[PDB]
Amino acid sequence: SIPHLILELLKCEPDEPQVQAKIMAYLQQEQANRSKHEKLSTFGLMCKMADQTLFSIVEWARSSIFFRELKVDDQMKLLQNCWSELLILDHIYRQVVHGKEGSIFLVTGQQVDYSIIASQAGATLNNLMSHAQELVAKLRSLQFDQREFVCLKFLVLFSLDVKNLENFQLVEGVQEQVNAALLDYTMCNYPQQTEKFGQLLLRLPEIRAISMQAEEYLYYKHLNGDVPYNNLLIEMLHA
Amino acid sequence: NALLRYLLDKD
Ligand SMILES: C[C@H](CCC(=O)NCCC[N+](C)(C)CCCS(=O)(=O)[O-])[C@H]1CC[C@H]2[C@H]3[C@H](O)C[C@@H]4C[C@H](O)CC[C@]4(C)[C@H]3C[C@H](O)[C@]12C
Repeated sequence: SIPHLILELLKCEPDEPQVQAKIMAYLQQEQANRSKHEKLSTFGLMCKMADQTLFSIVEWARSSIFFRELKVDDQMKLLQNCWSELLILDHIYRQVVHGKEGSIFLVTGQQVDYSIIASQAGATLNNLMSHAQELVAKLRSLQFDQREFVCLKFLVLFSLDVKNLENFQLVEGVQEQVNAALLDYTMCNYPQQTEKFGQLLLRLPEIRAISMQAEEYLYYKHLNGDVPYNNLLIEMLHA
Repeated sequence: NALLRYLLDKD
């Protein structure tokens, strides 16, 4: 039915209605606490929402099985290695589960019409969101489920390519065991999709491609002086 | 990356 390991990963999933409410409240109070003289721009609010999204990802990781056993230095190295990929994967899965045609479901728990955000976003960001939507559609066609999602998330987080980790053994172990569990799970639960395991893994390079697009966009905003100082996403980029 | 360390260490 379900591998013990996957069940344990799932126990660490965030409380989504709580995260949604928390981020929504933060963004509301931020606008509120600002006087008419200092109201935040659209990009400004996008940046704050993105920061909060990444804060919640870090919070998730910190409390998660396996990751919580690592020294803070190793935790930073893993997150530094995959932060943009986790942001994209989080966004994509949110759309897989909650998305409606013509709309984007935000981390705040709200649907926004796609044409509205795309009008504000411009060509570059619209291209990125469109790429992400094609992956959403692909994952839906594959019948991507939450068990597979959490496996991919841990594979992204515990990546072999992380440099200078002290406890690399955990990366080795998580990689070996989560790949094995994902295979067992997909073969058991989706017997009619004989290639599902490999098809899910092949989405990871695509997630990485979208994350590069995101980093590029962020970097050009930063070159333009548009990204506020100590925005976490730009701090992650600065490395 | 000071902010990241803070997020991981606080509380
Ligand atoms: C080359 C620049 C880094 C510039 C830099 O090192 N800035 C430090 C301060 C600058 N200095 C003042 C010292 C010198 C002046 C530069 S000034 O910018 O002020 O003219 C960095 C910053 C963002 C980088 C990439 C993105 O991640 C996304 C994507 C990831 C892929 O994997 C590879 C491709 C791509 C596009 C990457 C290419 C390149 O790798 C980037 C552009």
